Order: sequence, then C-alpha cells, then structure tokens
Amino acid sequence: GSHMIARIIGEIGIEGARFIEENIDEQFKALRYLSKGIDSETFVKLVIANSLVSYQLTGKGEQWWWEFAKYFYGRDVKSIYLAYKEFLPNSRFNRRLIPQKLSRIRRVETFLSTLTEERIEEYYGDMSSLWGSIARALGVDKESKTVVFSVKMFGYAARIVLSTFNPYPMEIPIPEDSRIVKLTKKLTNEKPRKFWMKIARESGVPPLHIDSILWPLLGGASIDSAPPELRDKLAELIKIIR
Ligand SMILES: [Cl-]
Ligand code: NA
Ligand code: NA
Repeated sequence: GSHMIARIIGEIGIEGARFIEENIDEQFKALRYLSKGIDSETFVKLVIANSLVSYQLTGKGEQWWWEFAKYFYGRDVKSIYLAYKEFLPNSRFNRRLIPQKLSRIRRVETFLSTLTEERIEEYYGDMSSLWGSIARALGVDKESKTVVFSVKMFGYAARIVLSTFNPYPMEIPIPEDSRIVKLTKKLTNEKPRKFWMKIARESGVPPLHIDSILWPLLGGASIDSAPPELRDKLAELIKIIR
C-alpha cells in the first residue's frame, strides 16, 4: 500500500528522519565517535572514502562503520590511500575485493584533497554537486553501488562537523542494498528506486531521508528512544516493514 506508506512517512517527516539519524542510527553514532578523535576535514574525507568501499563486506554495515570509527580514532592519517592499504587487509569486516576497493580510493584522492572546511560547507549546501564530483572522480555512473551512499554518509559527517542540518535533495534516489531490496520485494513487484521515489514525492520526504528512517529499523533498532508522538508513528511503520 504505497499510499499508506507515504502517509506514515510523511507524518514522520524530516524531523522524524532527523531524530532517527541523530539518535538511533548506529552509523551516525560511529561517525560522531570518530569526529571526537580526528580533525574535521580528515574525518569527512575518511567518511567518503569508507563509503566508496562499503560493499561486499565481511560483516554488517553497523559493525563495519564501528570498526572504521574505532580504527581511525586518534590516528595520524597522512595518506588516505595508504591508510586503507593498511586497514582493509587487517580488518574484520571488509576483507574481500581489496584491490578493487583500493583502486576506488586512489581515483578519488585528488577530489578528497579539495575538501577544505569551506569546500565541505559548499558541498553540504549543494549535495547534488557533490554527487557528481564523486561520481566523476571515480568515473562511474552516479547511481552505481555506493555512490549515493557516499552522499548520504557525507551528509551525516557534514552535519556533525558544521553543526547544521541541510536536508538531502529529493532527486538523489535511495541506496539499493540488501535490506532495502528485500523489504521492497515484500511490499511490491516494482524496482526499489522507482517505488521509493514515488513514496518520496507523495510524502515530500527525500529518498535518502526515507532510507535513514528504514535502514536502522530494518536492522532491528529499537524505537523506544523516540519521543512519544514520534514513537507512535514509528510503531505504525514497523507494522508495515517488519
Ligand atoms: Cl555524472
Ligand atoms: Na572532527
Ligand atoms: Na548505494
């Protein structure tokens, strides 16, 4: 029932997506932790690099992002490529496809070097521009696996270092990972990005914010940390998605 889903998503709204992002989502929690142990510019660069290698993991996303945050806390990172050349083969949760993953980091090194504090601010105010800068640095389609995710994670990191919140653009689609694809197959025969773009347009909640609502809940995150009115909306959503 796409209409019912859009209604509940719209009731949750940007404010509800933001509450979930900032209080429930373990990937955000991992980022906030890392931000206390490394400088803001290096933090953002690392988040983008990490996102672009966050596929075909040897663990769940929550475990992987916590491993990343703990690994880099307090480290003196002089080259992001060399840091990942050391990190990935010693990691618990990202041991596979290392050559391909390192080649992606190599391709974005020059782009990452442009991320001064001001450039980060500018990209947070125009995430559609960031999306293309990342995709073109890699030389891949804007919609290929991890690219949209890297914009999502940038938005978490930028919120943390800039202390301000800019909603994601409506035009950036959801990430099509296992959790979202599996949920979507239970709801519809439509392809996930098309189904969720319709719900985004009907609700006015951008797809990346819908993803932020859904992804932690699909991982079994509790909703009892939400304030009462939001908790009731999330309970309604859980009936649909779990
Ligand atoms: Cl492009
Ligand atoms: Na920081
Ligand atoms: Na993605």
